Amino acid sequence: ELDQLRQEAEQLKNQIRDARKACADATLSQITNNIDPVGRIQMRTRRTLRGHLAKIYAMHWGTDSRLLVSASQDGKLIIWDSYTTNKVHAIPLRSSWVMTCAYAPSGNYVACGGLDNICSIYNLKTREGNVRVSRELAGHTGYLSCCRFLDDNQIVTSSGDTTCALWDIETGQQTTTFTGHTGDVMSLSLAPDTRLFVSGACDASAKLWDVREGMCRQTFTGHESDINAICFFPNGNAFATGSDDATCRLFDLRADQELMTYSHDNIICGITSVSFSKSGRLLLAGYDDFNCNVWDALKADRAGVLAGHDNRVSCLGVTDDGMAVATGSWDSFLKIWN
Amino acid sequence: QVQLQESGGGLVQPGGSLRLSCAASGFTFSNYKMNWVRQAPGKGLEWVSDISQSGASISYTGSVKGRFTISRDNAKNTLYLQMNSLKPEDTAVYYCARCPAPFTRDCFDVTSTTYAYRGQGTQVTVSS
Amino acid sequence: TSFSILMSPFVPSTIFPVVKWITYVGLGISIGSLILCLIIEALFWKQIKKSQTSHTRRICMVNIALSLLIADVWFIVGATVDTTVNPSGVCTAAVFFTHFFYLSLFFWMLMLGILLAYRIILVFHHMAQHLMMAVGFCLGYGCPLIISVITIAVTQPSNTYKRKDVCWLNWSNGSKPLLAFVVPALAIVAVNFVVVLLVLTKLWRPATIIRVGKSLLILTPLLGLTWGFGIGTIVDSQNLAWHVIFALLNAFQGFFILCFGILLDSKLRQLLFNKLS
Amino acid sequence: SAEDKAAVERSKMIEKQLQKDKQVYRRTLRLLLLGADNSGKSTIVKQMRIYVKTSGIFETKFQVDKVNFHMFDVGAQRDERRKWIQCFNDVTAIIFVVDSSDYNRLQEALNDFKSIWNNRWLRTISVILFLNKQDLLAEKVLAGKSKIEDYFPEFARYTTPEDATPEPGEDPRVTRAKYFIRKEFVDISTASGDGRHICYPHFTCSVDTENARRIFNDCKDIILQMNLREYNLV
Amino acid sequence: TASIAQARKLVEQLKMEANIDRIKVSKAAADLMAYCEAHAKEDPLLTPVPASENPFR
Repeated sequence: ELDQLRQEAEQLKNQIRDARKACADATLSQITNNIDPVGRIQMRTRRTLRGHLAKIYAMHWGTDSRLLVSASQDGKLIIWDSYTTNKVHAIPLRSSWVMTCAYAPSGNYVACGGLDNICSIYNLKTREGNVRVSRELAGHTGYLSCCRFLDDNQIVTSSGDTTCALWDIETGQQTTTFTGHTGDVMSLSLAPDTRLFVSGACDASAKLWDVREGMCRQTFTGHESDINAICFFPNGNAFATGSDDATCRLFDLRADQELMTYSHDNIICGITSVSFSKSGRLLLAGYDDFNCNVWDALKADRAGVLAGHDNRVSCLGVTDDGMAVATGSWDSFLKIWN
Repeated sequence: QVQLQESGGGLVQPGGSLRLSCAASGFTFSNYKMNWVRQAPGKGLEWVSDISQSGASISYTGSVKGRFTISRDNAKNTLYLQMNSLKPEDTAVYYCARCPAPFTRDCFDVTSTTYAYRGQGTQVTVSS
Repeated sequence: TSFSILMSPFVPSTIFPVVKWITYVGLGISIGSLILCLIIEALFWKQIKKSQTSHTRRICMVNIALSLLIADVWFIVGATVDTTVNPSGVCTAAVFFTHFFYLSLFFWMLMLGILLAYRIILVFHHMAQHLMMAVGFCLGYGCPLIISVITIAVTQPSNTYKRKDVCWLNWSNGSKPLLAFVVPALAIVAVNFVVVLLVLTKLWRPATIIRVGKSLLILTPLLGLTWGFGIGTIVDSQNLAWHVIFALLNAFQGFFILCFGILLDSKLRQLLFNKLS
Repeated sequence: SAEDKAAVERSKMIEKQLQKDKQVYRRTLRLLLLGADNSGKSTIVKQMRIYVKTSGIFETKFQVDKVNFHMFDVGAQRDERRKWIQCFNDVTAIIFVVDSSDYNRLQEALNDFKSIWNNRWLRTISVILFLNKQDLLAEKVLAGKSKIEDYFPEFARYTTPEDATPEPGEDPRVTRAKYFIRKEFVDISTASGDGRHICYPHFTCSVDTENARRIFNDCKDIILQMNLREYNLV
Repeated sequence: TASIAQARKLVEQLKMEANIDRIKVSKAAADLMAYCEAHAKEDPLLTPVPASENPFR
């Protein structure tokens, strides 16, 4: 009977909420009310990079902290050196509408995807010295939003057909499918130890997944509209989310609920990208009013503004040693800040 | 959590009148634009009426002009629809709908593909 | 020291105190205004290089402003050097540069006009940036050099290149070098006039009078239709305001440009007022 | 040095190739095609030729008077469209195709047009509006079994504008009906009264051989308006 | 019978997620503060470095 099942679901949800309320004895503000502020944080552009002909959708830093990749809505994928502002590679694409990029931890491969529902894996170290397409992965029933490597042989993807997948590159086939969302899936982030990951999915819900088994572990709620970005805290025990209600929030995985919210009364636009700093004290967010903001993760205050762009800001990244911060917008320029 | 819940419905003879109410929980009520939709036996999802944040902009469909009225209370968080002079071609299931974003004047909220911010619905039957 | 002697073969002295004062403040304001313009065109250069059209338009406007400022300062220099002692030295050199730079001004305006027509008639067309810049700079600063040097070489040895009482070109019953400025100026207005008509054919689509008036009020300072009033200063004596309307209108050229060319724009105003705020 | 010269050489070669690509990119016009299931955008695509499973997008290319056109159709996607629709904020034009022989699938078309008109990322984009199935409308109106007044009451108080231009050899009833249907869309278009983009309406059929020329002329007008706005003459 | 199966799956999932060991919020807050204070003298975007060791200037 449908009604009996729905009533049982409602009862279980009430039990969940009562157990969750019973586990909150204090707030983050009260504990963190006896520390020192970080003060005004000022940054300047050190390098500016040119060459694209249309808007940019994604960037990704390398593991040596010197090279980076970038993808634009005109069918090109460029690999740059940021110490000298040179160009090391330029690759043309087959479909221009591209929405994601990734850079393998060993420096050998790159990947991309978009509105053609296909993931393309490119080789960068051929014997002849020329870039050629090494593999194409097909089987999704909607466009691809993000993709991130694990090693040179395994890769995880998320699409707007409500599902996520894990792929074996050499054979060419799927190996585990993650299903259970309701709307589209917009972002994902991998754990530092590469045994779990988190997904945000455009129905005001977030989920944590276990790679080696294929089931869900926890779900978190609290936002009021679509979730657009996600990332892990450096120790793998927290994560931050941003949405289109103009709010960021922080979630913890052991207490299983929400701790702190970042908002203001003058902010009436959405959020496009989030990222942490090396120690976990600075949280950097990108907005649709042409500039980026810098928050303090324990006091819930604002500490800085980065404001040099002309159009919507779309991508943001911090290196693996803390040195530089790179941002990219819809006017076809990247910028590097320190 | 986002919750929309409906109340009022049932069986009415032709020429009757009745009133449908909807209660909302989990978001700021006044930043949003709201709509009514309905499903008839053997058809798709239609559109009936819509109202804006303050209440000064209202719009209807062709076949309900002169009979149905839309109302919005912000202090008590409620959406109302008043139904007069029913016809047998109004028997259906009725849902309320919220737009996906705040501070905006467009919608994309009739889809069958399990649109998230929609209620469960109430049944209205008009027969002798 | 009237501003009308550029086009005037002969001036009636009855109105002498009427004219001078206008000039000697007019030019003044212009200089200041033009300076401001240049600064702005260098401050926002990275935020205005979007498409080809904005690029070419900005090139033409900055060149017009620069040339006007230089010619004005030379007019001041040559308006306060006495020829009662030195019949040569400065009062020849100054003459030359005055001529040159005024000619440059006019030719740049012609470029702007032609460009606009190329943006209405042939809508599906494209050329390289560098070819356009090359042709523009070779026929904008190129023809004035030829005309100036030929004039000075062909006239100076016989010594009929300067007037007697003021430092500017002469003409009296013999060699008439003044035509080497009046002919190549008027016959650019006659081109630009035609261009204006074309634009009003595309804007009279149907409150329309407001749109057409504002459209006619932005092009007149830049394409230089005011200078046409000198056609009566060459062919009259006093009439009404032939020696005073010309001064008042043509002296305020840079002020008009700064009032309409940059401040009445939409995007640049937003960027400037955001930077200021 | 002796290992930095090669880097500059590679950068120079890459920049040369990028210039050759920019030339080709900036001379092609990109259009987006939108419609519904009962419309005939498939037939319009099939007639615009000479003038992998689970594939997500389709492309078609044609040439009119030595100008190139690219046109994009959306294939295997879900029903919701509020995320990918943003990838089209810089196309020259949208082409909206509507069937006009239903009387009960027209309100949905009106709502979809009204939603495209007012979106934040598509307020500088112009629309070319096609209304297919004119023969069916003519037959249905002359037959007289179905009445438009059951769905749109205002048709009971409508008269053809006296300055109309009916096609020769046409019953006045068909003129009344089709002019009413056109007025609905134009009223929505001019309701905002902004003046930064325009609607261009037309009437077409199943086998007609003039659509590409119509698109050509309308795109010409769009680009002229853009150029004039660049010069502040508006 | 899609609705019945969907409801069964939802109920099984909620039963699977309703019995999980949890801790207080004070412990999580303490751990976050301690981690932040352990790695605070090596964070170059919060404690800047001299210009002779910066690779970007």
